[PDB]
Amino acid sequence: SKYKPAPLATLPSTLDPAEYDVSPETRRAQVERLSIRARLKREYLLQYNDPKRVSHIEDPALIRWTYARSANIYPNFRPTPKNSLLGAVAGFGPLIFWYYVFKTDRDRKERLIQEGKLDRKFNISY
Amino acid sequence: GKMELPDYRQWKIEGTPLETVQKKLAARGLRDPWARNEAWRYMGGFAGNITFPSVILKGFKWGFAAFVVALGA
Amino acid sequence: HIQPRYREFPQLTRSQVIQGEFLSSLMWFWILWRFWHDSDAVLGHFSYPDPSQWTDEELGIPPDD
Amino acid sequence: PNINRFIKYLTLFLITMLILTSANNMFQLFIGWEGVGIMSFLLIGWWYGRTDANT
Amino acid sequence: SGYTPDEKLRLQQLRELRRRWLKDQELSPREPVLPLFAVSHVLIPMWFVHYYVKYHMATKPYTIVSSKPRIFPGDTILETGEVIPPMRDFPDQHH
Amino acid sequence: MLKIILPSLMLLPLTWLSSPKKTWTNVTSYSFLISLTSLTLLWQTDENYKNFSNMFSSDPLSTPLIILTAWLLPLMLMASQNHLKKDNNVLQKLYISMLISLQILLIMTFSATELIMFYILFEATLIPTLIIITRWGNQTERLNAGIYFLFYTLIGSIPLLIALILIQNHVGTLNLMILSFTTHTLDASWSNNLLWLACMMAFLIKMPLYGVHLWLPKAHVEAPIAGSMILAAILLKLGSYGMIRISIILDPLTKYMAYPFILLSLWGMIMTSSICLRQTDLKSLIAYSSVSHMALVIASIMIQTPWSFMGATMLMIAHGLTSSLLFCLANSNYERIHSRTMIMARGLQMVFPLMATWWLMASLANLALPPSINLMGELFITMSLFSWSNFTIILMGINIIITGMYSMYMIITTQRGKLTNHMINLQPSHTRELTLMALHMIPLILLTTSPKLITGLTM
Amino acid sequence: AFCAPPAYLTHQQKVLRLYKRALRHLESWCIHRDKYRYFACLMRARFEEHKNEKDMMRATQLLREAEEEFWQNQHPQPYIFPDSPGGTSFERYECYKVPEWCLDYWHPSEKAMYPDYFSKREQWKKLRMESWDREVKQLQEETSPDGIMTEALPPARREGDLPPLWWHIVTRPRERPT
Amino acid sequence: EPYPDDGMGYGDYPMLPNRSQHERDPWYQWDHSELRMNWGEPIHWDLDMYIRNRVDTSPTPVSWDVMCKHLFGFVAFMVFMFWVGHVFPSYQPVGPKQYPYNNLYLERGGDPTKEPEPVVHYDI
Amino acid sequence: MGAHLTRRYLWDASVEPDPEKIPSFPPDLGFPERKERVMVATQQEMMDAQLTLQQRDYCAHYLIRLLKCKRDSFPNFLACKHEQHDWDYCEHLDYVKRMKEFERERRLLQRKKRRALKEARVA
Amino acid sequence: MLCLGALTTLFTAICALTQNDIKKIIAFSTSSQLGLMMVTLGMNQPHLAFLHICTHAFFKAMLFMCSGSIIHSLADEQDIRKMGNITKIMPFTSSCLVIGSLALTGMPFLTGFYSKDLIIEAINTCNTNAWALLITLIATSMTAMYSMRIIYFVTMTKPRFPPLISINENDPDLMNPIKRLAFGSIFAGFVISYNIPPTSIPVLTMPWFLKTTALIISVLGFLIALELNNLTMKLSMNKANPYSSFSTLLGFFPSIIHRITPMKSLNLSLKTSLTL
Amino acid sequence: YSDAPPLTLDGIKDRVLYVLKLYDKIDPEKLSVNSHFMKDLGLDSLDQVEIIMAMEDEFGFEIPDIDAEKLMCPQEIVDYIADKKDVYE
Ligand SMILES: CCCCCCCCCCCCCCCCCC(=O)OC[C@H](COP(=O)(O)OCCN)OC(=O)CCCCCCCCCCCCCCCCC
Repeated sequence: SKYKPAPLATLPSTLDPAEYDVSPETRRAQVERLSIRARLKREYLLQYNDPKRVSHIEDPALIRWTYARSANIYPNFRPTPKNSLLGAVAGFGPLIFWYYVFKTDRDRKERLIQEGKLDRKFNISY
Repeated sequence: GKMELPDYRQWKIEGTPLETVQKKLAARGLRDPWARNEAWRYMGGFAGNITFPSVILKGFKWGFAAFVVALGA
Repeated sequence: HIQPRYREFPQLTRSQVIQGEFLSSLMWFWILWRFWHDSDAVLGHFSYPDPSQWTDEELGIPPDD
Repeated sequence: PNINRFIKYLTLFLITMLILTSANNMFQLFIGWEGVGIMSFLLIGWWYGRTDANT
Repeated sequence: SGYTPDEKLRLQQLRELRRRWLKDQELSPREPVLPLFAVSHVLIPMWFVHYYVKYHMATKPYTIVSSKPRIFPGDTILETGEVIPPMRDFPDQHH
Repeated sequence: MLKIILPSLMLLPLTWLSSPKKTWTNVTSYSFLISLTSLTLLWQTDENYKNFSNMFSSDPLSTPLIILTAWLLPLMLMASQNHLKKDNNVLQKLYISMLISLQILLIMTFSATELIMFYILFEATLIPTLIIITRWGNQTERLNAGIYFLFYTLIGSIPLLIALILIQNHVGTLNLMILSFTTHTLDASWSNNLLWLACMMAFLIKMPLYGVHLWLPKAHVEAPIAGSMILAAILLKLGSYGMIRISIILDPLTKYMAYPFILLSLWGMIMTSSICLRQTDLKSLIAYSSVSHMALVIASIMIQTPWSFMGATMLMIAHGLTSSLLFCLANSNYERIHSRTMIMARGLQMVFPLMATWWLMASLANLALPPSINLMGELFITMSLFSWSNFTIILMGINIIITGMYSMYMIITTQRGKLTNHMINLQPSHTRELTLMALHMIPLILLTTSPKLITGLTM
Repeated sequence: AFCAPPAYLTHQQKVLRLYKRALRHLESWCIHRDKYRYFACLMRARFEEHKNEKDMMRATQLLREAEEEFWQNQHPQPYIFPDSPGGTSFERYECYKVPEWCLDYWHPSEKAMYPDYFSKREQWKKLRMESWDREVKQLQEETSPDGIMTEALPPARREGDLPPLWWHIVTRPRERPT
Repeated sequence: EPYPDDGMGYGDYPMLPNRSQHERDPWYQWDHSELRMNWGEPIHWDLDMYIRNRVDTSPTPVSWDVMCKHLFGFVAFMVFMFWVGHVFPSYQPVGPKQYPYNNLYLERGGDPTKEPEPVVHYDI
Repeated sequence: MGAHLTRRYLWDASVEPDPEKIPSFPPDLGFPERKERVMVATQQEMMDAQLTLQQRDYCAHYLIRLLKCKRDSFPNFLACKHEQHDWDYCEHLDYVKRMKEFERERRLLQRKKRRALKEARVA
Repeated sequence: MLCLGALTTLFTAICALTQNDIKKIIAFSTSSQLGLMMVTLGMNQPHLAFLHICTHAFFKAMLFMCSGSIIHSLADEQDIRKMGNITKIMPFTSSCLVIGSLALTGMPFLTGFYSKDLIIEAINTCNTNAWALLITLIATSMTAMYSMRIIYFVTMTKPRFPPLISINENDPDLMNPIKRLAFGSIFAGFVISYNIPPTSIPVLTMPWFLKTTALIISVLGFLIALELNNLTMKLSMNKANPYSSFSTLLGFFPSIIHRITPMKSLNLSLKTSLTL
Repeated sequence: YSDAPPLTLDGIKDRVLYVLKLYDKIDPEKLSVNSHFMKDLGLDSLDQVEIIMAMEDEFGFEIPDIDAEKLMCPQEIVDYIADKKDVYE
């Protein structure tokens, strides 16, 4: 049986072809990316380990995230299909589903009460 | 109190189940290097094999001895 | 003060062994005492009837025809 | 370091559990049903630091 | 591999400092400078409860209700004086 | 009821005339006692509502609130002594007075016999609130938030103005007492079907319904803590109080003109509850929690069964106290953290042991733990909703499961887990912060002992 | 946890880190000891052979078929130690590892007791501020010509200077606070 | 690699691999320890869902399909077998239990006034 | 579990009884004036001994005895032993009945199959 | 509930067979016993179900605290894999553990026996799902198996715990309570069964194989498991069956229903209900 | 009590020394702290993996991969174990 990554249960590091690569270009990135991280690491590590500091280390990478997620959304909205069809099935779809779920029940109930079948026994409350 | 430690030499593979594993490994030609470390498991105190009836029947000897006496009185 | 032991069988206190044999032995005294006084673990004390030995008179099986 | 708080929650659990046991009207049964649930949440994750306990 | 000769000194030195920090963490003598009862909580709570159960609950209606007592054949009823009739004789003695 | 009001007005002279250093204690100490005079209204030893005088009345529905409105002014003034302690001594005395006018106006609105007195005072409360949100709002977007809070309420408000003047001509007086003892039965025309919407819509807007609730998340986000407490505890409930007194008339139409809102609210309850599940801003999550737990209320003030109504009255008073408690503790984290982000600040119990107990009790009030008025409330709305249609439990059943999840997530990712490495070191808790909380929960514990007082008009 | 992660992994460290996962995932299958110690010296054999393959291509073809043999012959519940990530005690005691910058907001009453403790703490805080300058300068004067940059930080290289960015590797909350 | 331009708001936010913080090396000294995220590294859009206390995407020794099929197979076989059961139940060779009076008509709360059709049970 | 099931489920069920309808045939069939069951206890005796409805069997009478000797003899819960045997017996002697009735219904059903074929004389 | 109680009984028991965490195995046993408790409620036998609740409490409490003793005495090792020969190193807990283990396996004349076999034979005598009846009985044999798994791995085996040994259970606070519950585990079934009010009108009349089925299945359950434990010691690779991992990762209900639901319930809020 | 006595470095030092003295390849009469594994005692790239693993099982914790690709000297093991366990002696 070959492991079969799904969007979940993804392909492990081992068993991943890319891991098994030494093409000098790949190694180039893999050593370029540490630099970005090392750089960022040595920009967190001598500002958090700084005596004489009271101000809040900001972690601007988190501020770029929240802005992207609650204040950079509507400035990047373009009404397409797959967006308005799907933007109406979500707002009115169930809202119309339950109406014919509650109307039919409430109507069944009312009819039965009107015709005299619903027992409504020992129900002295509502 | 600067706890001492038993002499490393004390441990030996013969006389324990590691020895039989050692001999078949030797048949293949492998030397089983860390077997000596795993010796105190079987070396002493914990050397005796424990049988399943022994645990289930622990204390049965006196238990029945107690029963007989009570039954008598 | 129990002393940590390295690669040796931990020394055991008088009490540890006696209490352990005590609880187990009472378990066995109780199992033996009840088995003798009340052995209804097997057979209960009421025997299953053989449903296939009931004279046809017993059940009202009319004489065929 | 916090033995006393741990014992405290264990008895609160017992109080909710017994209330759940001896409850005539079910509203009290509900107080017990939800009540052991919340203190279990507080006591399963005793060591809050560990995310595994929180999960 | 093996530690880099310049990392076996940043671990050489920083371990040396950690050892001093942990020594400093050690508390000096004096460091902490601070500047039958059974009946008590079984009997005292009890009196109160009883006071409550025999003079509020008992007094109020339908607050402590109990399944009827069990009455078997041939056992007397204290309050009324009646003696429960003995039951019809059990004919079989088969064990 | 002019002791709950005149002595209140006099607070304004005291905030101004008093010394800059002593202004805070004179105002907070005196309104605590103003709340004590408010407690006298609770003495109803008979069913008859207490008509103090022609314009001012207090019935079971208003009384539980007037006391809450008077109670929060002390608390609001205690939660805003920190921020607003960096001001020029005339900006403070303005903020203190603004807070004072809100309950003067809100006390009267909740204690008003004439429905248009409600409208004038109802829509006036926006002036004090908009100033509190816009003038002292920390974020760049409060100008926007203020606009949203003014227009959504205002566009709803002018239809109600036309409707109430309309009924006065149709019946001849907007006096809630008479309107009740007089025959006003709408006739299910197409027009009446509009009247009903005109009267309810303005109330439905400030009581965030799923369709028009975007104003509340935006408003509480940038609003200062005192404004967010007022909006959640008293301001939103103004909409509920209005729906209870206005549907005395428009009696026949709501039987069939409510379905639209009821379904909007119950589906809304689920979606608003769910988006709380992944919202990074804590004040954002409490606000949507407020929308969902208020969506239950518009679904009980519309089913209109005795139990709904007092389920509503129980929940509104209870959720009011709980929400503030949550908004108040959110602020305490915001002031030391300096960010609203939920992900930062993890592990606080390790460093703020008690605030975490307050956080835990606030969350248990937020979700329905049973010996709490919060649960009694939902249990009752749930019952009636079930009576309306047994299927309702499914939707009011997805909300309970979601409500448990977000309430505990606020505790799990804010007050547990490993401590944040080194945010600006978090100074210990002030005694004011803790009392401001204690003052919220000690009343929640006391009210839960005797729920009868906040049960509503129905029971 | 201490040393910094290398950018790319070599062939060796990938092979030699399977010898660990493998042997350690063979001691979940071989619950006993003599069976294990046996079935494992047989494992080394597998790695022992194909040790001197010089044909890289081949070597990376034995490795890629080893880690698939392993993935399908692994134990679902491996024996992972009690205190290691994924363990049973991982981060258990972290509820007691307060971060030490919190003893700075203690009331003068609290710090009144525990007196010598704060006398030594104030010494160490003098050490920290007394070198931040020589440290950061070191960190910078020794910034190797711009290029590859790894997270490794330099040692001291001069007497009196405190090996840098050290305030949080030393002064770390103790592991078991208990 | 910008998130696809379909106008749903993502904007320029990077489309980082959808892998949960669960499989981020658990030993490395992550600046933010619990998010297993360093300071500065682009945060994932859904890091509110991939957090450790939530969903995981961590490779599993058994392939996912194999899992879904096996689990549900078990469920189905069981449910089915339970059905085979209801069809063919297990019941001892015993006739029906016999209660006195009229199957306790009155005591099962039956109406005292209306006597029931006598249900009699005979010996043997 | 048992063979009886195999008869009904495997093979053919024609002659195997259906548990839902055990007295499927005429009650009197096979017996001239069969005597009905008899109950020693009294509809009241039981009601005064608060016997659970289910426990109101034809052995209710030996039960009441047990319960008597269990309230009396209170501190001693190990001494009402003869009373329990009796109750149990009564019940074993009832289970057997319920087994005799089942076997009788089995056999009678068979009679039908035999007779049908016999009575199904070719011509 | 007879049906679902039955499915949980075996489902949980089968999962317990391969679990290598001592606390986890006991917990699965907690669920399996309650599955039996659910079954009796499903067969409308309420009084006996309550009787098992009381007897279940005494022995399960013992086994957990027994493992509490082993885990604390060892360097917090919670895995049966590294824990061995506790019988000689710590007889007091081992004695308590086997007393509890036999009670869990319904040893005759112990607290489990008075209530548990009443439930077993109740099943063997009522009209019930055939699938439920068969699974509940093999569930009983598995209870013996995993019970066997714990004592063989935890107690009767060469020690495999870390080399320094520091074991102390002398503390009164350990023994006393363990001692007190052990007395309850030995005598409680005797006391509770005789004292309770006569209820349920049990059926003591059975063919002998059904009367003794609980006893025999429990006996061979251990017998078969002991064969299994014994098998491992050999120098031959068995590993485990394909359905064994299915068993070890809890039937895969955790791997699949915990990653899909929390993922497709949160994705819809952020992506669809919140932002869209 | 139940918790064992805290490790003292001079003990941990002896414990790591000891186990090696039980590995057959490593001479028992030369193993000397500061005697690097691959340069002095002659062990191979694959032995180290095991030597570490023994230590991980003598002291009951896992020496992470990256931090254990360097437990060369037979001493680094003695301070790394101690540093990871907070032994200030
Ligand atoms: C999540 C938990 C879900 C739990 C579901 C529990 C369902 C219990 C059974 C409900 C459905 C059967 C009810 C039977 C009542 C008696 C028979 C009856 O007459 O139904 C009442 C009434 C009419 O129903 P029916 O007979 O089907 O007539 C339809 C005519 N077109 O009924 C009606 O008013 C019409 C509609 C009946 C069926 C409604 C189905 C509701 C589905 C709810 C989905 C919940 C999840 C939604 C998504 C959540 C996540 C986003």
